[PDB]
Amino acid sequence: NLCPFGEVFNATRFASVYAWNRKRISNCVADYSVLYNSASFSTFKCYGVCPTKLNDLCFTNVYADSFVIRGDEVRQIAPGQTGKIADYNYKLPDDFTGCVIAWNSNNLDSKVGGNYNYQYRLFRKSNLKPFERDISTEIVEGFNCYSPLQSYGFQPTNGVGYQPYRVVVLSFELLHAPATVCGP
Amino acid sequence: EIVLTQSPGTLSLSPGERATLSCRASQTVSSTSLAWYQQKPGQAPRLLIYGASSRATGIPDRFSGSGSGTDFTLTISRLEPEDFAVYYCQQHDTSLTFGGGTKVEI
Amino acid sequence: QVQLVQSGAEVKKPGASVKVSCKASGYPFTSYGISWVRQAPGQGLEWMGWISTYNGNTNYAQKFQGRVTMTTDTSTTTGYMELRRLRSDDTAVYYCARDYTRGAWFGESLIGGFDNWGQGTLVTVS
Ligand SMILES: *[C@@H]1O[C@H](CO)[C@@H](O)[C@H](O)[C@H]1NC(C)=O
Repeated sequence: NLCPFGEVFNATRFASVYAWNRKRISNCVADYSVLYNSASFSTFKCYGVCPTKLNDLCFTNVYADSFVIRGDEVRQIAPGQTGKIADYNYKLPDDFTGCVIAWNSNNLDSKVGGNYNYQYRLFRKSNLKPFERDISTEIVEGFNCYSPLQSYGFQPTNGVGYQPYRVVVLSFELLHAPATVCGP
Repeated sequence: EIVLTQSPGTLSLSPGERATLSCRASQTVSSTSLAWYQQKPGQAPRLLIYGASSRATGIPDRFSGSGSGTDFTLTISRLEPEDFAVYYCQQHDTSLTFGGGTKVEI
Repeated sequence: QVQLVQSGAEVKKPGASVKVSCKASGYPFTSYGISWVRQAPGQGLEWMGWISTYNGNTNYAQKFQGRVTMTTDTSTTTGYMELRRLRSDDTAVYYCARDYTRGAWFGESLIGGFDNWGQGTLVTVS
């Protein structure tokens, strides 16, 4: 039984950042070389773990989070980082043990005139905790009253920093329990 | 479900000539859900292009395609004796359906 | 390499059922779903349904609802489809193919198509 990595990476539709998706991988063999040696990714940085040693490690759970953000927002998907995405949409903790993988999706997630299906959270009273999700819609708009979510300007003719990127984050969990996922 | 119509019905072309096959959807279809197939007489259908721009393993580089919105195209840069077959467009954005199919013959 | 193998031609009476097998090898069985498509004489490709080899979940075309049952046997890496209440309009060649349009575990939509098609099984109703 092989882990359904392709089912996550080769998906037709990704979730917006404020409402990021999560799936749990367990009870399977995890071949990570299919991701590490892939030329389709622009980003593949691991924290707390070496990307070439993954096939020799066993975990109790592997969690795959996915969302779409701008190119210039990719740097905020990391430990110790701050910003509108890091603080109000998707927060990672200081002692993360996982890998962040991202690639350009300009030819999938944009259209002439701009694709505004994806939106990001702009206003919040406070910052998010690690792996917290907030999809509330609380502000009538008016003077000093604003909608919490702001649409993205994903146009196909935008510069690289403003193009859409698909991001998948693989978090590695080790409990006081027998591992369920091992490499070859 | 989304209706797929292909045109022209039948193509009459010599070997060595270029061919273009069109498929028009009644509804918008994402490129991620659009594919093309080829069927030779007496044989099962074969996947040629998946995602509307990526070709299946074993498919010659003379086969390509692209599209957006409701208009997608399959292009054969040069017709070989082995390229004369019935081609189909398929979508799985809503349920899963196939178009009527288009025949290319000498 | 990957190959799907089906049974030979069958002849059934009206009202009878037909069970068509599809033996699949050359790949991890539980990693890919199985699709079924039929082609009547002079016609195009008509989708019947889809089954996952991981959790047994199915997805059928409305046209065939109530008449088609799908199952899998992991130990022999073989899929099966049964078409019940055969009519004169059900004469066709029934094909199996290896699916990558729907996820086997979660049922998500994927970028891909049907490949490694079998030779097809001809079923005649008379
Ligand atoms: C995604 O699909 C491509 C073929 O289109 C395949 O080469 C690649 O390995 C798949 N990705 C994963 C993680 O399986």
